[PDB]
Amino acid sequence: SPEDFVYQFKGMCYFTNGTERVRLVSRSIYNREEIVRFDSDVGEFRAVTLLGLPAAEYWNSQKDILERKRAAVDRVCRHNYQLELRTTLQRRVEPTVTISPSLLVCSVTDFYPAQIKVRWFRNGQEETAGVVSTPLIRNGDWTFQILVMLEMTPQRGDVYTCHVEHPSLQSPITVEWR
Amino acid sequence: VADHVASYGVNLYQSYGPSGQFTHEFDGDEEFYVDLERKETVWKLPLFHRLRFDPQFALTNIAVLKHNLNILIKRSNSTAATNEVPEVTVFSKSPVTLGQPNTLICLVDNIFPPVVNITWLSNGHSVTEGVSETSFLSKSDHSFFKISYLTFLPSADEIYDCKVEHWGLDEPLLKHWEP
Amino acid sequence: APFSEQEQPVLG
Amino acid sequence: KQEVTQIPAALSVPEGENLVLNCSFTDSAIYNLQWFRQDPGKGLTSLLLIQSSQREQTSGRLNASLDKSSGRSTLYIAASQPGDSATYLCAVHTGARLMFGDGTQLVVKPNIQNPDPAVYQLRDSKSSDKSVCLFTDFDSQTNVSQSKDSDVYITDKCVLDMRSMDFKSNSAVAWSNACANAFNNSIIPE
Amino acid sequence: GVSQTPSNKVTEKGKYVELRCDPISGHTALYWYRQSLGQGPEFLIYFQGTGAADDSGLPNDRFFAVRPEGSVSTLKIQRTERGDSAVYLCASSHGASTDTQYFGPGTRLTVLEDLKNVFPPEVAVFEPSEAEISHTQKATLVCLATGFFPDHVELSWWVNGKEVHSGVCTDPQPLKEQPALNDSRYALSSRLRVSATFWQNPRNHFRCQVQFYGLSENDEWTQDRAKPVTQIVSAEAWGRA
Repeated sequence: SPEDFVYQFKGMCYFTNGTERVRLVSRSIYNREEIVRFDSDVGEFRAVTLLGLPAAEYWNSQKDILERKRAAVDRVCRHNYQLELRTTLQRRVEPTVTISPSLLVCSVTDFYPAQIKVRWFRNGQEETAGVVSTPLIRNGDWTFQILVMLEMTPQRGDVYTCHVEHPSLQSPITVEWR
Repeated sequence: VADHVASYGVNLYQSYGPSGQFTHEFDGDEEFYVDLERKETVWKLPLFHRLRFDPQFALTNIAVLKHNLNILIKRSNSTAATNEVPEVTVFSKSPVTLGQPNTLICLVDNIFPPVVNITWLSNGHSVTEGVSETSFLSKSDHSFFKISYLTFLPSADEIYDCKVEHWGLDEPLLKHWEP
Repeated sequence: APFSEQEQPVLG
Repeated sequence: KQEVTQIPAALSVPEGENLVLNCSFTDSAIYNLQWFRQDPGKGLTSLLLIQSSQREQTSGRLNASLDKSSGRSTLYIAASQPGDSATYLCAVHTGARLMFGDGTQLVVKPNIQNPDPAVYQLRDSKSSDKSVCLFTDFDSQTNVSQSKDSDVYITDKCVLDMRSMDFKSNSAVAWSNACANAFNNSIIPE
Repeated sequence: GVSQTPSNKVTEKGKYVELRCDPISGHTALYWYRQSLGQGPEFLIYFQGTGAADDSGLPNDRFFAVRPEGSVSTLKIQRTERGDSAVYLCASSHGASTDTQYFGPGTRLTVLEDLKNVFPPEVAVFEPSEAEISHTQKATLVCLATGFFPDHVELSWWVNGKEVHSGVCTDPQPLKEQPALNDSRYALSSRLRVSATFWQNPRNHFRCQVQFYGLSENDEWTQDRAKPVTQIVSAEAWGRA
């Protein structure tokens, strides 16, 4: 069990409605403990732990550092979002939906962005109770997957339909299980 | 509250190696990382693009963290990091059909400090081919999670095991997975 | 070229 | 790549003048635009610091513009004094290092209210054999050009100020091995 | 106040040199620059405390810098070269690499191919003409430092033992004796204008000193010429009635 000391720095941008409301929050971290923070809504440095108390005061005494961080919401955040608009924000991969009995599971896999809406239908009618959804799964390679299951009693030839909608789709995908 | 949240600057420096890590993240996904040893920008965007980034920015910014770290170690009476217990989960990228290419995913969650051994074991044997992992991606609680990938051919006779090693574990944890 | 946020030193 | 260029390589101008110095940088992916002034024995002192997201930066008599899409920054100095005569360096920042221009030599010349241009000949205090020509009390407008004869040396014009009464006078020197037309490259019609 | 030592330095094609920089107290970021004639500074190295964060501006393995305590920096240049002649600047910062950097005076390094052309200046002061005395009621003495190589000179006037700063006029840049030659010796002029009644007084003593920066003490010299050490050459004249 060897010892380790960690220091982190997160320059985070929060976008709302394009670049209409952009917020920069720079976080200085010592072993998961945020000590200093520059919030663009605040306009100056603020200590988050007792450690960052002399650091936030020392940084706020410098006029140029105040201006370099106050302009960062445009130099860093807004400039990078315009690059985002020509790459990641235009990335649309289509979900691969699959039905497999066990209880019926619907495997919606490898889709992007995260926004998605799946529904279970029994003989055309949307089945609500007996539906378990898992939280969204990050595959880590710019793809997501979600598992939604329907507890069921299969009698006669009841048709079950997993109905998904995704921004990459102009019409929704429906797969059936007889 | 936001529509998107990017991290244009995930800087890392731990005194262990000493080692560091510079990554840019958008919507919780890694865009690129700078190899601090090789001095290179290694992109992770799943697209084609002509973007550029001088790795000297990462080398300088991380070098400022090393300076600030040695000072905060003295001001904290050498308060070190706490070894958290990692959480591992092995699953498949796509639904498993036998004989057709697929990818195994090993997700180690809640990692701190960022030092880990992630190795795949096929029937109790170290796997070297077709394996790749990500960088330490940042969590909101200022911890980390990592993801390893193993492209394979799912058949009814090969059992797999993701082996993870961390200081928060008093025993090398093995995670099982069967087709 | 994307831009990134900078860190500043603390008092030694 | 990145190369900063400054257009007025040399600028000699009277007092109280409004003048213009501009910068020129190729690539626009910059973190900073900074103006300095360099003085011989003291090095550079900062004048301005424009952020990437700014077009204007006003401070005192100095006024700088910033068009980063066109790779140009312009410095406007109002009511120029002889005191701000220096080489003005324009520096751009590429996030990693500071990329400096080649500079602009500025010389703001004091005003001579009552000139009296004449040429005098001096003698050597050591041995009355080697002599020197003097040219004093002329306009700051006057440009002293070195001799086309490579065996006769003509110095540039400096300015000295005398005690208390605020009386300055330009001065140039020519020597060889007579002071009739020693400054052959200076004829009364300037 | 960031200071650098020495002010001037003159060596030959193969000797070892060091440059010292004292940063501003409290600045943990230190920079080294290098400026040649008619050009702007070039980035060389950048220390963030005791360790170098950026050394991509360093042009050779012959160049090394060290800041062992987080303050005073030493720039070491071994096996020096003619192309290493420049004015090396130093800077300090309270913030990051993008914040304001406070620069020092600089060290004028001139690396020669051979110390055989190092010649100290000969100086002479010229008494004012009665023409300008009778005309303008003023008296302009002229100092003349000629035949020196290299370019490192500093001229100052002295009246009755005190250094005068009023009524003084020195050239910005010296001249080449023969502009074609590269090892051309140099010439520097200077003017001292006083009043006639002050010059027409034998009690007054005028002295022109030029400070030449030449060879060191360890530099031994095997030649018929006297060793051109860093020295002062003076010229003097008395008032005359």
